[PDB]
Amino acid sequence: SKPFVCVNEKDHLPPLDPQADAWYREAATLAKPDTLRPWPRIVGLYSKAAERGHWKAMHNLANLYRTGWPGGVEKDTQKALDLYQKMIDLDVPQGFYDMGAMIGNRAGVKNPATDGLTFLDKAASLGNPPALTELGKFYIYVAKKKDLGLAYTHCAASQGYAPASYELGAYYKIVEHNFPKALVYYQVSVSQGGKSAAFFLSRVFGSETPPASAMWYAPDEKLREAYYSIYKKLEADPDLRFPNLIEDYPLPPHPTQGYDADRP
Repeated sequence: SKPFVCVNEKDHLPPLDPQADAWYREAATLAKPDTLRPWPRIVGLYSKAAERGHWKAMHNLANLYRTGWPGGVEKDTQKALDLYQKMIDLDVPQGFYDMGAMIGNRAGVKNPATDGLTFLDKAASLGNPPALTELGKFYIYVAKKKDLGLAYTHCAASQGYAPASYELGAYYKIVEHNFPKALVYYQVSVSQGGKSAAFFLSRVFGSETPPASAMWYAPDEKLREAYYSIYKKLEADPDLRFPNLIEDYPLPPHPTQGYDADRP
């Protein structure tokens, strides 16, 4: 029960195979457009990459099998589990996070690869941004361990993981009622590929949004569209980023709270 040191998930990853990553990136691209996609081919590429050890291909493919959302991909819980175990075999931090969502978090302590840790803790122990963000959500709100959660959520966003920066904005908006500091973190989330934050900032600066939901920020026509367009761009391609967003559009002041509710 000792808080984990913040480590980069990019420190405990296996080497990325070039041949396999090409299969993976073609499959990922084919999984996007307004066909309904060549699913037998998508599965072929993903699996081919997975057999060579590609860990994102294992993650993407298992997400197809774990659910059954693709029209041409069968739900196969066991195929997902076996892909999750291959990830763990390579000590891939995302592999622990994915397995705990399959067979239960507490099922991790039994697994020899966790070293007596639950799946979330083991993945967070390797700096996995999803695992640290989920623990942050349990610690901040469910448990009364707000400080541990914010720390873990801060570890996740420092690695560029947008949903953690989204939880930051949510925290400041909701727990601390610090709207301008919340807006700073929602924006950082957008610049990291945050879909939900781009939509949220669209409504923040939308005229049709009830002022309460907009944190009483004044509507802004250009800001409203600049964010909704980013939301549309990430909706077609979730892998894009926006490294100039912060500089290109500095956030407006707040009529009551300013640039940080703390120091207005």
